[PDB]
Amino acid sequence: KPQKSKPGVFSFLDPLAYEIWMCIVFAYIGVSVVLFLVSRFSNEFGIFNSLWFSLGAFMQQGCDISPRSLSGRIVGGVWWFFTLIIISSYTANLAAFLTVERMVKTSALSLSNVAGVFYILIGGLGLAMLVALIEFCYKSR
Amino acid sequence: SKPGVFSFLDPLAYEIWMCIVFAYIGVSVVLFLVSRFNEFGIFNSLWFSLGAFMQQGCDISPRSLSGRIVGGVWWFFTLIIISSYTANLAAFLTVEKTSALSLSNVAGVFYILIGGLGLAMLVALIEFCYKSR
Amino acid sequence: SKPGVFSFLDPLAYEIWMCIVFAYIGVSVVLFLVSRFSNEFGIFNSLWFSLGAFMQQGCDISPRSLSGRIVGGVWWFFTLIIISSYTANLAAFLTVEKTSALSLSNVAGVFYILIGGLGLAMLVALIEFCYKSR
Amino acid sequence: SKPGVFSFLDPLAYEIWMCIVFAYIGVSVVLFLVSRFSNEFGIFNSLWFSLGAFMQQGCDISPRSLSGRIVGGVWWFFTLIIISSYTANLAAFLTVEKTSALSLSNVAGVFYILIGGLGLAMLVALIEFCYKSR
Amino acid sequence: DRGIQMLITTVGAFAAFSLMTIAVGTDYWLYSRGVCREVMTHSGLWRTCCLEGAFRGVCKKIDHFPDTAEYLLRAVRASSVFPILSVTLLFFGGLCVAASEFHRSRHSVILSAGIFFVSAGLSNIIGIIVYISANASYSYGWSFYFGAFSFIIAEIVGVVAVHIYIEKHQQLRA
Amino acid sequence: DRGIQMLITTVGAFAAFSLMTIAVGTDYWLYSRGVCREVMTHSGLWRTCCLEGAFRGVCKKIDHFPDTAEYLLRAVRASSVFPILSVTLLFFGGLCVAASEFHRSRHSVILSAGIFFVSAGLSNIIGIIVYISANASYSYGWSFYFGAFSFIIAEIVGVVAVHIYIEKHQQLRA
Amino acid sequence: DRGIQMLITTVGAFAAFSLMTIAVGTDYWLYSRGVCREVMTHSGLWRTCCLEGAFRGVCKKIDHFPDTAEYLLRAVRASSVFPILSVTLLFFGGLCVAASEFHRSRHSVILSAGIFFVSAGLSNIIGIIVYISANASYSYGWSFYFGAFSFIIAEIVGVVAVHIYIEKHQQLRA
Amino acid sequence: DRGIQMLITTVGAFAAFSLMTIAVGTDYWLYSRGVCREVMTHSGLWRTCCLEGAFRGVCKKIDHFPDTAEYLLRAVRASSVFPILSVTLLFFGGLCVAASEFHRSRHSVILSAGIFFVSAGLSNIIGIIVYISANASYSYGWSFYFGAFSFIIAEIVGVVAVHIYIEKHQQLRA
Ligand SMILES: CCCCCCCC/C=C/CCCCCCCC(=O)OC[C@H](O)CO
Ligand SMILES: CCCCCCCC/C=C/CCCCCCCC(=O)OC[C@H](O)CO
Ligand SMILES: CCCCCCCC/C=C\CCCCCCCC(=O)OC[C@H](O)CO
Ligand SMILES: CCCCCCCC/C=C\CCCCCCCC(=O)OC[C@H](O)CO
Repeated sequence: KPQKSKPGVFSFLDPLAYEIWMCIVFAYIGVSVVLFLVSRFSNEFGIFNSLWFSLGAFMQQGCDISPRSLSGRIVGGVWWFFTLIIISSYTANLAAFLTVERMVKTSALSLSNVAGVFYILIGGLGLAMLVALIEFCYKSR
Repeated sequence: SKPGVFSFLDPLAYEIWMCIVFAYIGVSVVLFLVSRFNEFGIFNSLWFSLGAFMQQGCDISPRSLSGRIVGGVWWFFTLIIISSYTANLAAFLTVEKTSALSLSNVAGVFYILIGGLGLAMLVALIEFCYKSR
Repeated sequence: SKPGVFSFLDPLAYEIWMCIVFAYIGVSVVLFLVSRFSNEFGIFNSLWFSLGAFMQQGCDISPRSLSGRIVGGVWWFFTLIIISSYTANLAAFLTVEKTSALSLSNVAGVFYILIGGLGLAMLVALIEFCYKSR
Repeated sequence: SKPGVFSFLDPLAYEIWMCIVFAYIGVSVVLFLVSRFSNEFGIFNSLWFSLGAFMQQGCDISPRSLSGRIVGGVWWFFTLIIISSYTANLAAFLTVEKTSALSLSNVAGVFYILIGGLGLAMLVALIEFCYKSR
Repeated sequence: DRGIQMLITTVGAFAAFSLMTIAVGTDYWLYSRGVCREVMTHSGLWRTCCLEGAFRGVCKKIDHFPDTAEYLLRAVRASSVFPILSVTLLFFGGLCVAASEFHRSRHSVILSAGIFFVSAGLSNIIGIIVYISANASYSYGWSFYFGAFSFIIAEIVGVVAVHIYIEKHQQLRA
Repeated sequence: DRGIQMLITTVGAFAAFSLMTIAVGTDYWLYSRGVCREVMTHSGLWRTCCLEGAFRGVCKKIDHFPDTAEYLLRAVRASSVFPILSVTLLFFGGLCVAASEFHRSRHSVILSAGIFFVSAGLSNIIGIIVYISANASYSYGWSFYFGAFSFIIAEIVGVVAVHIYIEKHQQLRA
Repeated sequence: DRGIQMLITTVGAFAAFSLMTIAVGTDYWLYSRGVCREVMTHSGLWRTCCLEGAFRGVCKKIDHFPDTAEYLLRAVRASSVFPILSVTLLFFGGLCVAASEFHRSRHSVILSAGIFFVSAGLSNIIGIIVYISANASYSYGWSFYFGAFSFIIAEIVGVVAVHIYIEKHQQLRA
Repeated sequence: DRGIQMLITTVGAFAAFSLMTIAVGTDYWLYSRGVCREVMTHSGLWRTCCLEGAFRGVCKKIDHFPDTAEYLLRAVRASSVFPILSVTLLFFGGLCVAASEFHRSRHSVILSAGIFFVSAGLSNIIGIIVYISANASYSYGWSFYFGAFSFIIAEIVGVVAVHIYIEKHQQLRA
């Protein structure tokens, strides 16, 4: 009888199938490219800001800017709707997925259950500092 | 009965969804009128209301007393209705344990999304050709 | 017996609602004061900022001073706890006399408050007009 | 064991709360550093931006640089997981043996923190005044 | 675009009034099972009528009255005050629209048309909510959807009327 | 508007002080069933008194003392430090309001009135929360609602006092 | 940077078209267990083929047809309209890219390339969603990932094409 | 404020280094029940020691090794690479701070101090998370809190160092 396995560092992904994650990423790119296109059609929604706007919308944050055109607002509106459905579905039972032991009532979450989210965070801060040094040395030359 | 393509709508009765849409229009029209009789013309009123409802926020916020009354009751309505949707959604997603959602369960939300992007591109071509002539 | 028009209040005791309202006023007045010490946070905007924070909306102003940000920060914390607690089981309170859709009758009262508010807004707008027309 | 005055903290272990605070400082310092390299992200606005993101409120300002947006993006992701976990798990604690309303005693601790914070804000405002008066 | 705006306003006002008056008069709000004296029926605000059987086309007046909140709901539903108020306001809106062609001096007439139409739509929403709430398998018929289309048209006409007034006060001030 | 603002301030300050002093003194905070030494009683911060029976109008001192957190709550409730502190601060606020008429040279007096009233209201909120929390069928009486109205008035007066000071520093600088 | 942008565009357009055409043609979309006419198989849009046994390399046509919603899903999946439409649009995008070198007078050609590539990617997303949804242990093979890389490249090329058109309209206006 | 900033930097750098070195060296991270050969023990990164019983004051080298992810966690915890890396970076930060007093021409030295201190704090957070995660009734001792205070001080010193550099590049450019 093996000891019951603790859930993985990336257990926060577990509420959604891998294919939903992949499609969310393609949807994110599609939305961002279409927003840029419609906006150059008629600060501003270049591709980098389109990517930033979409990411903030999805993460339920918001950012500097909001589309002003009709076609930009259609894109924004459907992405907001998509986000509400997907995030609501993802967040429903999230803490249950983070604390589920499987064989290969109400407790507080423990640091071990969310450690992976912390490693991604500190990894990201490291990456940001690295990118900042590059973008510096490039512009220093 | 198997859950449909648009099963994400299931936590609220059809009549709530219909009335949400009428409420959305009413709020947007009244916000426009109390503000006009960076500004709350009809299109921005529609955009403000939509963002509030979808929990996104907006470029702009009403400054008048009557604008803020309208905004404030719409915020209240939104908080109750969205909270009810996600509370009750959680119940529907766990009714026969920790089972991951499948792409088939949410495919309908993706169809609406890509539909919307198509419509946006179409509207953009029109709005172009109209302004080109 | 079907749950009342104001069943959306049911997840919290009456005394929490009363204290939320006093807390709302307290926070708004203190923000005004600290801010007339360091658009701007007059009393009306303080009231609007606090209301938006509580309703998880946000608006056309954020405090810039240290004391303003302390007030804002504790109100944001308060809001996160109270709204999280309120929203946990909300749909259960709306339908209490298996997993069914909410019906329009369960939320009708939220619609009556909304249309009432739109009526009130139009009335206030006519007044504010006729007053300024004189 | 009866639920404490600060029972709203109970869905997360003490060590998560502590690490959230260290993460908050780390994120804020790194965001300041990357930006003073690339209305601006000095340390106090970095702290304010991070706090608003975490509390799901927003902010005056948003990073514009690539490194600023990397930091912002990972903090948004962290926030979405941690807050969602808190409210998911909070819901579980609030319904563990019917629909009973919360009582003021169950949330009194959040009110004490709030009024404490308002007191502190007023004190800081008097200091920041008297310092700038002399 | 003064002509097109006034055309949209006038046609729209007539459309909205007609749709709403038909809806209040006709009996195809709800398709439920029941009895006209159980069988498939079609009901409205006032009458219930059978669609199948020997009594097909017999219509009985509804007994609206077969807690203060429940009593109020029954009363407000029974009277159909909100659908009737919506018809009345649409009537006065259209009246103002007509009067806007004569008394061009007084610009407020077309604005009042606007406010009548906006208010008519709010009355309509309340009516729908009272109707659906009081009814608590079924389906809504075409009378119901006429009320709903009246709401949409009234709100569009309200917005156009308000635009007309704004153009007027922005042309003559400059 | 200087006169009206100072009238609102002065009347308001008196109202708030009076309401709060009555509330702290009187014994209609809570209508619960109990014993004046079970029967329907009316209690306050200090005393419990019967409304029914042979002992109707007999009134006994509360035993506040029949975990550090529990002890602190009992102590703070027993003393009624927060309701009394609210009365004290309202007293000093009103004192400053009076002093603002005489020694006009120093503008900060009316500001200090403002801060006293704002603080009085914060003390009042804490008091209410301690009172309700310590009590854990019942209903609140008029003494309770007097405390609540005192909070509202104090906060309104604080806002007006601060406005007076702003008008003063915006008149005399220019 | 005009040369590099057009190089990225042209190479990218070819890459995306190639990847997508291979993907639609080849049969390593899915590795599931099944029967080529149960054993480990590799399937695609059109055919199922065995990897183990005496029949290793035998390959049978899929029966797409063994509720309106279910029927539509089966039909759309069977036709592979969305993967084929993606290939078609990539073909026309690349055609426009070529035509942009010759008939330079009309700037809109490179823009149309852009719109074709963006649309190709949207068609691709729909295809993937229909494919995965219709299949409801398994794993995806390299043909699947070629479709996915085609989407990414098409979206990058769409963005660069649109950039080319922008600096054209920003150079020649000034 | 150049003097005060450099004082805060230098004292702070020493404080942070000292606290972190003590923490890595000492054995009061965790107060749990266990065995030094069960009894109440105090452990650290390296050793576990008993505080009640006959063996009070005996210390044994921890067996860090009594799934790839579990193995990695055990390895990273066993080495204490992250606490040691934090000490190293604090050492180099303080070294740069010293070097900033001599080579005033080269301003990047104090900035590099800043980046070392910021990075030291990130290494520290990772260490804490690895420590707590690997340990999965208990309580943390003073060695633990020294590591935590080192993190706070390092981040404050990083911020001040970066401010010094900014003041330098904003004084000499103007
Ligand atoms: C200026 C404002 C810009 C406007 C931006 C608008 C975008 C926002 C909303 C989109 C929701 C899409 C509607 C989805 C409705 C689907 C209904 C459906 O599928 O119904 C099935 C039926 O129940 C049989 O089973
Ligand atoms: C520029 C930035 C502005 C900064 C603005 C900051 C305000 C935001 C947060 C407040 C949370 C208050 C935290 C309250 C902690 C209480 C801990 C507690 O009660 O612990 C009990 C313990 O568990 C024994 O039982
Ligand atoms: C500052 C700008 C102004 C903004 C202003 C708009 C904000 C409105 C928000 C919420 C309204 C909710 C009120 C609902 C309360 C009604 C029910 C109630 O109070 O009690 C019922 C009854 O007493 C016992 O049965
Ligand atoms: C546009 C500006 C730039 C902003 C950019 C920042 C936004 C980052 C957001 C989330 C990161 C989450 C990624 C975590 C994925 C790691 C886990 C995973 O993918 O799989 C694990 C492994 O492959 C099998 O064990």
